[PDB]
Amino acid sequence: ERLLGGWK
Amino acid sequence: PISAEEQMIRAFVKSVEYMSPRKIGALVAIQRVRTLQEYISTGIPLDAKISAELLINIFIPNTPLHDGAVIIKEERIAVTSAYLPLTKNTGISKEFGTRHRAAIGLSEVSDALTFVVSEETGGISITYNGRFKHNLTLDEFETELREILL
Amino acid sequence: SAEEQMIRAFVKSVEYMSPRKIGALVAIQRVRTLQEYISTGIPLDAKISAELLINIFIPNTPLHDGAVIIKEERIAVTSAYLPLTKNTGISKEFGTRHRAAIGLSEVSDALTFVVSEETGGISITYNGRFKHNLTLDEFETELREILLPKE
Ligand SMILES: [Mg+2]
Repeated sequence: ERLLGGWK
Repeated sequence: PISAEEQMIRAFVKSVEYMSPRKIGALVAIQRVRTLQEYISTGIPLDAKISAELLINIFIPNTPLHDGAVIIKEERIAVTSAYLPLTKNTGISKEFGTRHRAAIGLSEVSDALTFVVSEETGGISITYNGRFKHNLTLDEFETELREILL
Repeated sequence: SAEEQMIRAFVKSVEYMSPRKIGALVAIQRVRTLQEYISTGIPLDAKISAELLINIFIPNTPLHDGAVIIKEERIAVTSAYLPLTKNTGISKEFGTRHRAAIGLSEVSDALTFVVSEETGGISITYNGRFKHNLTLDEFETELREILLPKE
C-alpha cells in the first residue's frame, strides 16, 4: 500500500 | 447541554468563517433521510467528532483530505474526499466550479443539505432539493442551516 | 490487526512528515490512563489513518500543535499538552515536543514518538529510554517490538 494524491 | 445538532451548526459557521476569507475551498454534505452510503464509500473514513478545528484542518489545501466532499452522518464526519455526482445541467455557468456542481449534483438525487466555499472567490453557497442559494453572508448561511435542521 | 493498522498509519505519516521537517508528537496510551492530558485537547475520536495524521500535523493549522493521543485504536484527541521534563538542555535538533514526550514517559507507560520540527529526526520515548534520530526502518522496528505481542 502507498498514498496517492498530488498533494504529494 | 448543547444539542448535537446545535454544536454541529456552530462547528459549520466557525469553519466557514475561517475558510471563506482565505478562499479555501470546502464541500460539506449532510445526510438527512436519503442514505448517502454510496458516496460515503468513495471517501476516506474518519468517523470523527465534528469540530470547527477538524473541518478547517481537513480543507487546508494540498493535504491528503482536502479535495472532494466531507460527508456528515449521525453528527460525525463519516468521510472526507468523497465523490458526489456532478450536475449535467448546462445552466450551471462559470464562477461556480466542481465543488458547486457536485453540490448541485447531489441535491438532484438526494435530500442532502450541502454547502460550499468557493476556492477562487471564497463565496459561500448551499444546495437543498434542487435549489441553489449562493453568495450568502455568514449570517445568511447560518440562518439557512438552522431552518433545515430545526 | 489493530496494532498493525496503527503501526502502518504511523510509518506512512512519518514518511511524509520527516523529509518535510513537519513537527509531530503522538502519544499512545498503553496500561496507564493518559486521561489527564487527553482532557487538555481537541476531541476527535477518529479512526487512525495516515491521511488524518498527516492532515492534523500540517504546520500553522488549528490542530497541529500539541500531542495527538491514541486511545484504544482511535485518535482520541489532538492538541493535548504533556508534562515537560525538568531537564531542557535541548540545544539544536531537540525541542519542546521532545521535552513533553520525555516528561510523559516519566509518569506513564505511554509510547510517544516525535518528528523534529527542526531536522525531521524521528524519536521515541518509552520506559526510561529516549531513542533519538532513528531511520524510518529503525522507527518501524521499535514500534513493532513495543506494540505487537512477541512476533
Ligand atoms: Mg522554537
